[PDB]
Amino acid sequence: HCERLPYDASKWEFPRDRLNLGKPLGRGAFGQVIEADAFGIDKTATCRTVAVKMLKEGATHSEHRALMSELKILIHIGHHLNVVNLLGACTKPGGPLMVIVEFCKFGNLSTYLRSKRNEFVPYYKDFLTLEHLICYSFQVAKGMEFLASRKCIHRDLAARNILLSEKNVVKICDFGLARDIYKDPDYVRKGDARLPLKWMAPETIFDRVYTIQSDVWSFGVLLWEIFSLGASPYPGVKIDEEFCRRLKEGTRMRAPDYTTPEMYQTMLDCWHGEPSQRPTFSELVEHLGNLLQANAQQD
Ligand SMILES: COC(=O)Nc1nc2cc(Oc3ccc(NC(=O)Nc4cc(C(F)(F)F)ccc4F)cc3)ccc2[nH]1
Repeated sequence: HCERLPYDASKWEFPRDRLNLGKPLGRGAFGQVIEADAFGIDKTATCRTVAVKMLKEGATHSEHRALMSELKILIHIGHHLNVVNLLGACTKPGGPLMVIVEFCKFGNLSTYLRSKRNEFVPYYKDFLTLEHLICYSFQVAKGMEFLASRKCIHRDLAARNILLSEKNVVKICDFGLARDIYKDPDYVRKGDARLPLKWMAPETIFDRVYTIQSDVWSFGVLLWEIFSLGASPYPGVKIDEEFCRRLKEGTRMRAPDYTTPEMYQTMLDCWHGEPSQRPTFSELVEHLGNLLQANAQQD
């Protein structure tokens, strides 16, 4: 829902005097995220690194409302291992509105996988393997199955919106910063931005239609990103009216360099032209769970 939903301060409110703000993690035109140290945020006697979303200086009513809405949305969604974890909030008088979520130390999965291209083998202590890639895929499907059950649609499911925490746990998020149409051109490097059109289901381009089944299409692109180790989709292709036409017609990406046949089949399944014929997230959880277990079995 929205900023007007009730807010259970007993459950969520965290003292500002137990938050020590550190360095920025991300900044856009409408909000910023800062790394922070929070003491006792999960009831134990520990100092935990967290990420704090808050407003920038000079924020309007509209911006405040937007951040309050996000907070209520996150409370509504609830907790899942593979979704951005809301830990607390600072909303009462005497300081800025702050939304506190778990920090995922390895950052976004696209950049991470790119950094591991020379540290990948199919089947080496710090290497990635097929086991890793299929596990990340499975985890995202689990998170999306959960989001679907909360009646949420992601709308921009991509590897850049997946964060990697310790112990190879990935979490789905939606930064909502718009960093790459905000970033100073002096400091923009190749790789910083991505083109969201490349993740959109045909019906999302042509009918502006967002559904859970359009997220399944996007998940197929995310799979392609995983098994290309963080490459950009549709390499070399110009994303114009022509590309869109070809897409509605049946043209698809070729297999990425690190895929197994079964994973490329799944991509193709996710890219069905008919939304109702794409797998559901529940179906993807079962199938990828099977692929994961088969991957690690004995002879
Ligand atoms: C190098 O290491 C790193 O930099 N590590 C790291 N950097 C960061 C940055 C960070 O900022 C964020 C992320 C997301 C967010 N909110 C957000 O997800 N909201 C959201 C999610 C969803 C849905 F569907 F995805 F679940 C639906 C609607 C919705 F509003 C707020 C702040 C959080 C954690 C983190 N860890």
